[PDB]
Amino acid sequence: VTGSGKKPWRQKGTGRARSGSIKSPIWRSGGVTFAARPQDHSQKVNKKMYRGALKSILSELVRQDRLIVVEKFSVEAPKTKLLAQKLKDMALEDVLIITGELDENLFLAARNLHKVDVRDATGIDPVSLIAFDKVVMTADAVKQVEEMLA
Amino acid sequence: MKTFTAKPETVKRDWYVVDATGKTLGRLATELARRLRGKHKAEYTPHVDTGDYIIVLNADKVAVTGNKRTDKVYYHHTGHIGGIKQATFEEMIARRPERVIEIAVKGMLPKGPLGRAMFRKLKVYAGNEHNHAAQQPQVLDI
Amino acid sequence: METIAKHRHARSSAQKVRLVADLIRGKKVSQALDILTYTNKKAAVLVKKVLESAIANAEHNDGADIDDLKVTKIFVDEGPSMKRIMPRAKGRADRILKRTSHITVVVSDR
Amino acid sequence: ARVKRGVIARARHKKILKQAKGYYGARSRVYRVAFQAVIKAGQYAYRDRRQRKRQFRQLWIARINAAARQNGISYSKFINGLKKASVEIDRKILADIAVFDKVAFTALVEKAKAALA
Amino acid sequence: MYAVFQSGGKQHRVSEGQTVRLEKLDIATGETVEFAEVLMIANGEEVKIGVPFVDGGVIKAEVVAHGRGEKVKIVKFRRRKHYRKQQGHRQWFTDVKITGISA
Amino acid sequence: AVQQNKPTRSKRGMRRSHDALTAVTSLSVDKTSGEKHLRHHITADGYYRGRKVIAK
RNA sequence: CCCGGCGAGGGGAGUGAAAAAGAACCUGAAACCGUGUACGUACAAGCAGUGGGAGCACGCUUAGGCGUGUGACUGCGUACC
RNA sequence: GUAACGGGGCUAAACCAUGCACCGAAGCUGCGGCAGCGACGCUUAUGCGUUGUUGGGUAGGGGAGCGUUCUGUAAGCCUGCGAAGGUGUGCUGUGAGGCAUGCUGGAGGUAUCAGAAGUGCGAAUGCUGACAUAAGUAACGAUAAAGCGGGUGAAAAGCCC
Ligand SMILES: [Mg+2]
Ligand SMILES: [Mg+2]
Ligand SMILES: [Mg+2]
Ligand SMILES: [Mg+2]
Ligand SMILES: [Mg+2]
Ligand SMILES: [Mg+2]
Ligand SMILES: [Mg+2]
Ligand SMILES: [Mg+2]
Ligand SMILES: [Mg+2]
Ligand SMILES: [Mg+2]
Ligand SMILES: [Mg+2]
Ligand SMILES: [Mg+2]
Ligand SMILES: [Mg+2]
Ligand SMILES: [Mg+2]
Ligand SMILES: [Mg+2]
Ligand SMILES: [Mg+2]
Ligand SMILES: [Mg+2]
Ligand SMILES: [Mg+2]
Repeated sequence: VTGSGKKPWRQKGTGRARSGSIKSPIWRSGGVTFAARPQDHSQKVNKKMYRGALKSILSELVRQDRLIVVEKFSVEAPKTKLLAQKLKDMALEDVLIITGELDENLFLAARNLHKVDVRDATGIDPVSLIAFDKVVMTADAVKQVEEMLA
Repeated sequence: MKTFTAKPETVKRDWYVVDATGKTLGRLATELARRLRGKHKAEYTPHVDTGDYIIVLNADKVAVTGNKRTDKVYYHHTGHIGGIKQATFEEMIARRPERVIEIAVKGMLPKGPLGRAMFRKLKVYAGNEHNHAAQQPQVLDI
Repeated sequence: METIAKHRHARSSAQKVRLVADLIRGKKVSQALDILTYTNKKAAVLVKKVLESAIANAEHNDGADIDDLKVTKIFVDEGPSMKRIMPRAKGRADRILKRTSHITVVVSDR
Repeated sequence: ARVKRGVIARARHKKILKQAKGYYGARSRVYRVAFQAVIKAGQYAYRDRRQRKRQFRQLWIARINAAARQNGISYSKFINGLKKASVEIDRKILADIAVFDKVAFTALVEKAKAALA
Repeated sequence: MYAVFQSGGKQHRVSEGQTVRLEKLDIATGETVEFAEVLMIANGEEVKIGVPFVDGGVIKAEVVAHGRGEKVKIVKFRRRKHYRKQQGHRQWFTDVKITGISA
Repeated sequence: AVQQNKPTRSKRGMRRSHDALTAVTSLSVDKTSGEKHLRHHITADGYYRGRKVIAK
């Protein structure tokens, strides 16, 4: 804290109380007993526990039939409106739609669609698997998530 | 349904007359005091003065036991200089006898404000008659 | 009709103004004004001026008729202190508070 | 996450000052004083809950005696009597009949006096 | 015209029409308990349990709402000993009306 | 010498039990001019017992 | 517009959704100071409460010998770290 | 200052001996209740009529929880038909607390399950600020000294003549 080593007032004599640094954490302006530093909150996670976790959550998606696999989910051009259509058509609003190799238009669509999000198979993460009402997933991609999880 | 309380405004009281004459002061005081305090009825309420007004009589003739008459302590202090006066029992029967019985039952009633009131009910007298005919005092003993 | 007048930030303690104020409370506005004129405290003038302003307020802004008025209500609360220092012996500096009041007078005919 | 502190604090002090109403001067105005004031009030009432039960019994006994003694028997014997009285059990509190039914009481003394003969 | 009876662990002087608070009492809210061991009854001329309990005196009452008394605070505080605990306790009670007093 | 405990707001009160001013009561009106005035005193316009004294 | 020292401050008027926003201006706690009302208090002695408890005052329900405030009198009782 | 029975007072209300009542504690019993640790009988994602029993406690060990900020859940939910906060009240919890609602306020607040902590204050002659006390007391700074007339002024001992 910006200040000086000088001791505010003597030890003994002024009827005051010790004092020694105008920066005492107990003093007003200036202090902070265990000041933070920037820190890294990353945690490890074993590999076999990450893969183990995913498996555990797919299985549950499936058990709640939130997992709805299709052959080929895709759209004809980068137009959210288009996608929004298909979704309305399929009875969808909150969705994952994890596709095999990811097209670009379907990523470009969906972007502004907020309750929806598309991923390529190898992308797929734990929480977003859980975060949505249903997750779609194509045959194209299951074969992939298969290999992946082994 | 809580236990009863005498109530200062409804409480009865009653007057009596006691001849101190030959009675052994202190076995007398003891009674005056208890009756003085209502301890004989619906006392049953120690915050309320339920005692009877008792008028004492012929205090000077009160009786004592042992050598007390000539030898009984009787000290007090004027709260001055080094002011500790003392008087012998006979000395006190001699000047204002009333006092012996008073100072007596006082020491037997309780403490402070209440007990202090209880004592006003007691009207002593050195002589043999008293001027509270209107109160129609009924005689009693111990 | 109530109608009132007050002096806020009056340069007197409060304790002192109250001393005068209690002379007046609940008096016939008339008898009030007299008790004030012949009271030698500087608060007296401070409070006479309020009473007056207040009576005036009554007659001009409301029913008026100062003949019936009473100081039905008078109380003075304490205003902020101005804060000072008193150079004193041996380098010691002393506090000292210049104190102020808010006088309130309420006059009516009931 | 630096924490405000204060509302949860004003909650507490108020909680205590509130339990301290009617207490004198700072006892009822100033937290630091108010607190120690509540705590003892607390400790007194835990003591006095126990006490109360003593106090009344002694009230009762006192007045049982007044009454017994008025019918020409000491409290001590009167109780003994009731105790021998072909069993015959009956709270000291309850013997408030003493005040509110002087004839039911003399009854009791008689029953008692008898079982003592 | 009253009588006395053991029912809390405590006893109670009571007359018909009169409500009393007893300790708790399973007896459902509206039914009728019957105290069949009364230790005294009285009019102008009365009946003490020569033994405990007057020959054939009974007492009848209808329970009439169950409840829990007003909370009370338990404070324990040992000065200078870094010690204290506070505690809350309430206390079930059942209330009966008293129709009986069958002499 | 200085106090050992702070005096209660009540003792202040009691100490001040005598601080009250006394209102006058004792003034009168000049038989000849409007003029209220303290007994035995000149009225402002300069009267005393009727008879305008002190011309100022 | 009015009181006032062509003051300080104030009362109206008016603006404004609001001046329970008027410039010391969002909210506006606490210590601390007042005015008003119920109750108590001028024979009473101590950590100031707590247990019991009259009376007064206010709410009760058509009484029911209850709620709230106050608290004469009385048992017990030497703050906290 | 009685002051070497606690006091009054006592010739027993003292001592000794025998006896029978009684009072007397937060001990023991009674009625109701909660919990920790065991284990019957009814019967297991078991709690129970339950049932035996235990439940003072500094240092210290162990267990179970309240509440605060911030992330997600939340583009949900509550909210100008009134959020946060402030102040009452009511009911509830063993407690830390919770919930409701009158008043004030006038724009924000978030269940739940989880996640992270600048998470809880009465004391450190603690830090800052605000406000009491003493007290309307001390004092108003060289004991060279003032008096009156006129003036201005809302007011003049203190300015002006
Ligand atoms: Mg800093
Ligand atoms: Mg790796
Ligand atoms: Mg005593
Ligand atoms: Mg210097
Ligand atoms: Mg404001
Ligand atoms: Mg008196
Ligand atoms: Mg005193
Ligand atoms: Mg016994
Ligand atoms: Mg006991
Ligand atoms: Mg324990
Ligand atoms: Mg134990
Ligand atoms: Mg917040
Ligand atoms: Mg603090
Ligand atoms: Mg501490
Ligand atoms: Mg002076
Ligand atoms: Mg002084
Ligand atoms: Mg002086
Ligand atoms: Mg002086």
